[PDB]
Amino acid sequence: EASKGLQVTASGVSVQAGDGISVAGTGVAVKVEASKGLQVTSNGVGLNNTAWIKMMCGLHNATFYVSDTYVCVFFCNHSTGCTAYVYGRGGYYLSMYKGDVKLNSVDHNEIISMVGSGSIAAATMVSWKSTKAAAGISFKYLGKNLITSTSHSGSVTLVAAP
Amino acid sequence: EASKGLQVTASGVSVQAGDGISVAGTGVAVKVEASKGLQVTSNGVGLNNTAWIKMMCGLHNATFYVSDTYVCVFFCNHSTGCTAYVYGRGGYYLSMYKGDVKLNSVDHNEIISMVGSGSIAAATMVSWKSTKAAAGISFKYLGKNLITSTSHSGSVTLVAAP
Amino acid sequence: KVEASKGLQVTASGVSVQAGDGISVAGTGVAVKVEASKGLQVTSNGVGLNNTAWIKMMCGLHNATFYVSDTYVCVFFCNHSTGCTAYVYGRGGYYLSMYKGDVKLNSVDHNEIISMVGIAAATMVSWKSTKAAAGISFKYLGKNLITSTSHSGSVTLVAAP
Ligand SMILES: [N+]
Repeated sequence: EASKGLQVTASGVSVQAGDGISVAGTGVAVKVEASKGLQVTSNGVGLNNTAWIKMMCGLHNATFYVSDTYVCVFFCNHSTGCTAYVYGRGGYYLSMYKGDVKLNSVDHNEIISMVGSGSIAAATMVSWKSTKAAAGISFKYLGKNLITSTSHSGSVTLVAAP
Repeated sequence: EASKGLQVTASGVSVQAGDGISVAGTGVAVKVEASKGLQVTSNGVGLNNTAWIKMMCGLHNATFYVSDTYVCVFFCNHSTGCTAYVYGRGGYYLSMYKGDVKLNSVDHNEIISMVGSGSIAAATMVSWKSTKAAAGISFKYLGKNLITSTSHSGSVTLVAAP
Repeated sequence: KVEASKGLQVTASGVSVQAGDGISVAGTGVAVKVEASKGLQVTSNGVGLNNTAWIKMMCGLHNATFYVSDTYVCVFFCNHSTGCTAYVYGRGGYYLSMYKGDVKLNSVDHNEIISMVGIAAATMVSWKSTKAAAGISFKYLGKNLITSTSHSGSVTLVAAP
């Protein structure tokens, strides 16, 4: 007869799926939970290409984020507003100029930066004294780079942490 | 005949558990290794909520760390002492002032920071010339933020990297 | 003789477990199959992250297509415009020096650096007209805050995982 891991029903003998496992006519497979950073293909189980977002939200204890080709931002609500930790992507960094980082269309307050040559400075922590991060709120920013004078003007919306 | 994936005892045919798999009367499940960043629920396999710690320890090749609601820090022992890489959490950052970062009650020797307006500065690397990181000793710090002038005097105990 | 259903298959060798995505089936039993290049491992203790998964995470963070890593520094390179810009993290207590001749890609000196302030530690480094590619050289000087050690290193670029 059948015992551990197998079961008998009207359909005959089958493999009984437990936690992390799917059983179908396509075989016994690993089941990955959506939004927890893994994928599974015919090559096997692995990290997906956005697992790093969950990691950075954990790092900063952020509850909302944005990510596009040129910047990502991890927002923490505290006191009367929000402070976010910024990482450049694709070669870009985030401008620290007065009008260049808006949350819910509100201009930022204090920024902490890293420093380049001349007047170059890259925003790494950005705060809004009286504006909160929330899902669906707009984030409008200007990114810059060190090769050309091109400014990247992006408008995206906040997403809840995974 | 029962063949690959199955095993036979006097009690019948069962699924044989290989690496990463557990088999019980309740079925075939994924087995995750405790300290390696994954979890398994009825919803499937995923990263757990502290996998980011392993990632950051790997990033800096750190052997000890701390994490609380205000800050996390990753320590590398080298020469006669140690150097730590600092990340703010929850919107906070670490004061870089002379008496504001202690390891085992010893004041730091050197700090590298990111810079804000006026005297605002956030510690990003902190070094002690002759104090070693080890599990069970205290890290004391002053957390601050960009919205209010409130400070948090914190104390958190070092833990071995996972 | 047999009435087999989901998860099982029957061949001339008998009834066996049918392997789907993420599963391997052998005489040693049913095991998890990890995609070895995507940061996971499987041992007798179970499935977990391997010790280079952090590199995949950091390439994702910066959308980098090449990197270097040694025990003193890691760098994540993004090709854009006519050149390359890289994001820099210290390792082992070290940091990347920001002097003019201290950071070369394919033997070419950088054009711009962004840094943290101490002493200064480079966090972003850029080359106007040099591209990142696998196998080319990254030559740098690493420093630390305890001693005056000058680590002159040369390391080779690796394709992002
Ligand atoms: N990470």
